[PDB]
Amino acid sequence: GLSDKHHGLNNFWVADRINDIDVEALRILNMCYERAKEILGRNRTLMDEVVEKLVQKKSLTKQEFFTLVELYGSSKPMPPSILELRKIKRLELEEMVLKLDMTTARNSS
Amino acid sequence: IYMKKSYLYKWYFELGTSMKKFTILLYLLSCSAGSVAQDLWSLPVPDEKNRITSYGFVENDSDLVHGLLEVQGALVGTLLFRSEPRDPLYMMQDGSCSIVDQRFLYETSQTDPPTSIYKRWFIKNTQEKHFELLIQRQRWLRTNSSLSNGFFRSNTRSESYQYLSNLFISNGTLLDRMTKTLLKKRWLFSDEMKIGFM
Amino acid sequence: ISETDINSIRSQPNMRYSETSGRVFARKSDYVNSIIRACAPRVVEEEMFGIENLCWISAKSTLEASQRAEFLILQTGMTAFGKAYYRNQRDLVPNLVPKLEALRDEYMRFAVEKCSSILQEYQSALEEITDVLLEKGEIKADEIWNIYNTAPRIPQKPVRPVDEYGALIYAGRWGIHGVSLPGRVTFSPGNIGFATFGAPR
Amino acid sequence: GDENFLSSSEITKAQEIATRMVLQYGWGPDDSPAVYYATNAVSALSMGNNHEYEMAGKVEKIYDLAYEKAKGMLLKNRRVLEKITEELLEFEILTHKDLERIVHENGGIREKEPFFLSGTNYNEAL
Amino acid sequence: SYKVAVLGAAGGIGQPLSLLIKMSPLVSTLHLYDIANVKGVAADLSHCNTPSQVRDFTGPSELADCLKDVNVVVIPAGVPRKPGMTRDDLFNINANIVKTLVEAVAENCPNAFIHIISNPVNSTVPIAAEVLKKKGVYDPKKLFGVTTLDVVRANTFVSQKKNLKLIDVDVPVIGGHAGITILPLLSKTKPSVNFTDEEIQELTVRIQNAGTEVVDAKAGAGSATLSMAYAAARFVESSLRALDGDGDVYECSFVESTLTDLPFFASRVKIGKNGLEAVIESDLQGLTEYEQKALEALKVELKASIDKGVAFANKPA
Amino acid sequence: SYKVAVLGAAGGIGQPLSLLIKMSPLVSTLHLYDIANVKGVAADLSHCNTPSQVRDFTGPSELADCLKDVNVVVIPAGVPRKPGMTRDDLFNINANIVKTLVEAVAENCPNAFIHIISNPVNSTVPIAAEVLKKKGVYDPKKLFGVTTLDVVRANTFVSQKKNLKLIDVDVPVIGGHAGITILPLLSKTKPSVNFTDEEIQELTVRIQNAGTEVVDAKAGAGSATLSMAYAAARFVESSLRALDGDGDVYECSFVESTLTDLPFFASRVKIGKNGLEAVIESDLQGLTEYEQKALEALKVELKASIDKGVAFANKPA
Amino acid sequence: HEAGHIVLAHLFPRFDWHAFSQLLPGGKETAVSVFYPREDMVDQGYTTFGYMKMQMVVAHGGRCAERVVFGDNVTDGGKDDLEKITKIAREMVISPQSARLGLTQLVKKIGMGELIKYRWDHPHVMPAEMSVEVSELFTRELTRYIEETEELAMNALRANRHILDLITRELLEKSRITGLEVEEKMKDLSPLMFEDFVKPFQINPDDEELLPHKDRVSYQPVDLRAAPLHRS
Repeated sequence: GLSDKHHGLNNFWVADRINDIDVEALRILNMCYERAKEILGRNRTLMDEVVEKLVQKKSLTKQEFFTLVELYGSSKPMPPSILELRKIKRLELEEMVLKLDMTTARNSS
Repeated sequence: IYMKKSYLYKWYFELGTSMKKFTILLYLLSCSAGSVAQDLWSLPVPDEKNRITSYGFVENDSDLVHGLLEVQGALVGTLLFRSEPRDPLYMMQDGSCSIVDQRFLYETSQTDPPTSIYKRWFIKNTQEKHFELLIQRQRWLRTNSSLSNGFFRSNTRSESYQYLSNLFISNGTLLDRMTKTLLKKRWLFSDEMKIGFM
Repeated sequence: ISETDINSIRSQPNMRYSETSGRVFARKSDYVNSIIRACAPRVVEEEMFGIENLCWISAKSTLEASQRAEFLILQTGMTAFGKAYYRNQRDLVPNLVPKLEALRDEYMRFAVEKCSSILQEYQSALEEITDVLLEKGEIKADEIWNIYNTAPRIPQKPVRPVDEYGALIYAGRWGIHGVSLPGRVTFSPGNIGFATFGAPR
Repeated sequence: GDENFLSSSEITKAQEIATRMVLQYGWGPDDSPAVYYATNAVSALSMGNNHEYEMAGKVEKIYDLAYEKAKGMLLKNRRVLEKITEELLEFEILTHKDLERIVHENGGIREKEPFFLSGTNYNEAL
Repeated sequence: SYKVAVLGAAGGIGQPLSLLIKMSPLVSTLHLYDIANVKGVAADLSHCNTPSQVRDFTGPSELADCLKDVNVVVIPAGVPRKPGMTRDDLFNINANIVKTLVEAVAENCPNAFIHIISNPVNSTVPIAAEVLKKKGVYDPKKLFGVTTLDVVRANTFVSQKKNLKLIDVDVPVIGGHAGITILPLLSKTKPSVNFTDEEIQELTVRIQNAGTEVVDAKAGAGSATLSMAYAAARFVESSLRALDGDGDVYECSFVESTLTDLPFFASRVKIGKNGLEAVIESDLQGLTEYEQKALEALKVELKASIDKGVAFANKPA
Repeated sequence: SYKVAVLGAAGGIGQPLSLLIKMSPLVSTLHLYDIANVKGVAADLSHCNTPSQVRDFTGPSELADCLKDVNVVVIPAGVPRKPGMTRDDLFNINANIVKTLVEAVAENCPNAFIHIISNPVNSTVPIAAEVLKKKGVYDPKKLFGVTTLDVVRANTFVSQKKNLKLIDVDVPVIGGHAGITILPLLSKTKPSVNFTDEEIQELTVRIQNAGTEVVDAKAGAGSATLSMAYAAARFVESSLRALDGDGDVYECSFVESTLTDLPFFASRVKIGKNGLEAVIESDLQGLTEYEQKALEALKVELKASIDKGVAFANKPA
Repeated sequence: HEAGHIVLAHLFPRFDWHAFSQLLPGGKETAVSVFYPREDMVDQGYTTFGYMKMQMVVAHGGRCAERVVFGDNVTDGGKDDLEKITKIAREMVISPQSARLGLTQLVKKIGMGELIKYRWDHPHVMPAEMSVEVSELFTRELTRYIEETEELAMNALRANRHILDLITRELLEKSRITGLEVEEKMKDLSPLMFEDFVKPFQINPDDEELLPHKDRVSYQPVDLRAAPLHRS
């Protein structure tokens, strides 16, 4: 039900839609594989440093691994969480409803 | 005229080892003439008001006719003007069935969180009912879409009914005096049968 | 409505209603309204938070709406599907399957569009109720009704009404050729040539 | 009007042989080494949905080739077959020597090696 | 096992329509009627080895014998246009002929599927409705205007333009059957294909002027003959299919509809056992702006044509 | 995927036959031709929603463009009867037209199934054969005479008489296509039914004089049009099926046969990919004394007709 | 609803005996009517087409009367009846004596009370393998029978409305009646009587005469397939 093809709807009757259900899984798999490939190609230097440390030490803790991530990482823009989206949508809703308020008031007054 | 208180299909088939292909036609003709007589001798034009649906031997006659038609159409591979359409997947099924018969005779979201990313997020046997339902629906759609052998048997029975009607029209007096004899005398044996054939 | 709380986690909302026995009658509009109200949690999260923030328990809402649409189509006889009563398991002939699929798709499209149009209009009352529930953790029917009656309203475009025959026009045995019938003259099977437009020979 | 139910068991055996030597042994009409079934298997491979029709077409092709070959080699000795029927009917006991006599005097045209069901793909050993 | 009676089966359109009805596996009796030269068509048809029977009637006095127990009445009667004759006299002649025929049908068989082909159908169907109303037996559910020709032309033009399968392409057409009163709903064409602006304009003008193209290509030889016979045979066979209980018979026709303010309109309808069963209103929902202004432009002329029709249909005798 | 070229597609026969050929599922290109009034027929047919394409040509100068790559050539051209016309003038006009058309076919495309329809076909098929012989390209296996209307009429009359299943009724007809030449093999009618002597005589004379009955039923309005178009479309579809490799195409036709002493005869034949494949001789074996004496009665006049045809076809220019 | 059921039950020449009808039985928001089948039908051992048409018209009755009285905004009070009719209609199509679907292999046996026994619901009866064309004919038979008996019930209920209002008043006042009260209330009002559907077809035993036949079997072969499409 997390798919957005029609609206969730993981059940159908005719053969065409049941056949098309499995195609979306392949499309999501390919999109995720391409995203993983792009992310992996972005961090080849961090790749090399951490793999050398892994063959040299056979075990890595949080501190040193995150230190190497900080030294050799790229930009990782975190998507906004629920709270920021709620706040921007709330301010947008308030501003458009007050826009409706003047477009009613000065048109009426 | 008195009611009675079932498995004639198997006796004829086991008693027949090397029977003719023409006696199947006679068996089909004899198993479908009572409906012809009932449709004939009942007066026409009600809205089917006087039909006798769902009683004893009509279902048995229909089952016997269907079985004889299946036997005749599965054994085709002159007598018959045409043959069955022969759906082009029947030979694979027969070959696989023979192979298997010979082989037989020759003997909920994982509420415990993962501490490692190697572990999965949902259990493998969580969504098995939905997969089975989709598979069964797809199999039903595939199986109930390729019956090209449902119109040959209908026309075969149609010609059988037409011939039976054309034959019973000429001998209408025979069935008339015969059903009257069954009406007065409550039992009817073969001797009275042959006497009333006059 | 009686009360509303946000303190417990459940698959269904924590709403409470005042039961009144005596449901002798229920018209088709009640079924349509039930189908509409069934698919509420998905639309609000797709509107405010988008499709990439749907929860697992908030995405299993349109399934219930589709099941109620199936119940309305198959076991009420008030739609254009016919006036028969079908128990789902085996007395569903393959001819009726595309009709059922098209009718359910049309009903679910109407329900989703109506939900979006309703939830976009009353967004001010929606956020006021959300803020009150966040501050207090418990709201009652009187405050909900006061917020509903005092909040401003946003004009919205009219929705496309649900029609059953307009989804059943392209649901047939032949499919799409038969709404567009070319017609042909045949002489091959038998001895008689026939000019046919969709009708069997 | 005189049809036979006696030869049905040979027809079913022929249908079984065709599907065996198309699927199991890889002796298809195009000599494909693909194998879809094994001696210990309980079922076949996936075989898709649009690929079973190709396998059925190959099995029908080899079955028709076998029937055509048998018909061709049996319509050339019709008088031989009639004489064998008459002699079996009048004597009720037949040896190999009288059958050799029949296929000799009646002009019985025997076949010759190599025996292939389709000579379009036959090769020879080294 | 259904009966079709054609009134005017000895004209230009009548003979091919009668021949195609003879080939239909649904018709069992065909009643040709015309004031003259109707026995030759019956003699031509009777030699074909089709199970349907053809009988002919000559003169109005046999018209009462023409319409007994007739299940589908087809009216293609009407003299085609002659040189030097304006719209008024041809309109009067065709309207008088169709008025007499509808009077005969109302007296003999009110409960027959009435298919009007005589041109113009925008000002003829109201005349038939008014005549049927005067006898107190009018049934709006069993009176159709055969406008399948526009649908066939639209499908052919779309298939020739965008190169689709001609078997699958269907184009809904609303409005009328004359001039700019024809509105092809090209945005709802199945299968779904998106057009450009100039392509939409070209297809619209080609569909609207196909009639003048086909009557000027003949160089004054008359109107089209085979195409309306094709469309009338298609509509008759569709009506006969709907009469057998088939539950998916949807056809485009000009009937008394309540979709717009107009009393009569051409739209997609669903035909049942008892005549008209449903009128599809979703054909008027979701229209683009171009189709909207085309509809509002064609509404005035459609109203004028219907007004002229009902004005003639109530003239004193 | 086959092309049919109709020579004379704007006459009485030309339009219904073209309409039937257009919406048959075998033709994909239809090259109509007539000396005049062929543009309107093409415009009428081009509006139908059938995938087969129609093109038209005007005048003999476009004849070289009409017959290119054509698989089946059908020649129904010929002026119908006018009052005051004897057999001499009509025969001369029709034979000159068919001579010019067969000359054009031989020059442009001689590998096409040639279907001769013009009347009388007893004296026209020899003319076409002689014209094809003069160019050194004559193929007797690809020249047919469409005489299946006699078979259709025989089936119709037998079914009307004996009340038999019309989907099963077929009657062999031998001889020719004009009058007493028609010998319906009523004793070989399938399925098996037995006739009386009076019934046999009545059916024979009805089948032989059905042409005159349908001509004089029109009261001088022409010959059979719809049933002839029916027979022509049936033979066209059968020949197109023979071109597709169908192995059970048995049709009754008037071809150059060796069954009798006559060079040309009408019998049952089996048509293949390369034209004529077999001629069924068993139609002449097992005849009763009535059919035998009718055959020997019609043989002399059929010989006279063929001799007249080949005598005209070798007239000096 | 129950007044319509009672009116259509007592509008037939030979129906089941109406023992009593009671409004609101034991506090439940419903009603119950009791009909006892006649002894001859129980002693027969088989059912006719007229009898199942009889019962399915009666089952249409309550909803049809509710729609006639309260308008076209019909409720879901009669859903069970809308089920029963369907099953009943199926029993007229599954039977081999059907004029249109008789000579065609319907639901098959996998290999192995009440006055009307449903062959569709047997544990050893599975649905047959059917094409897309003949199953629509099955649905067409179903819809045709259902609409025929619905039209019959509607005509019956719109025929006598005064009796319907009287009986509605009787249940509204007394909340329970018997068959005798309705029968004496059917007596002096002159309703529009139906024809007899369960009249038996019988033969004169000793009357020497040749009873006629039409001249045919009424069965038609099921053969419906479209013509091959274009461009081939």
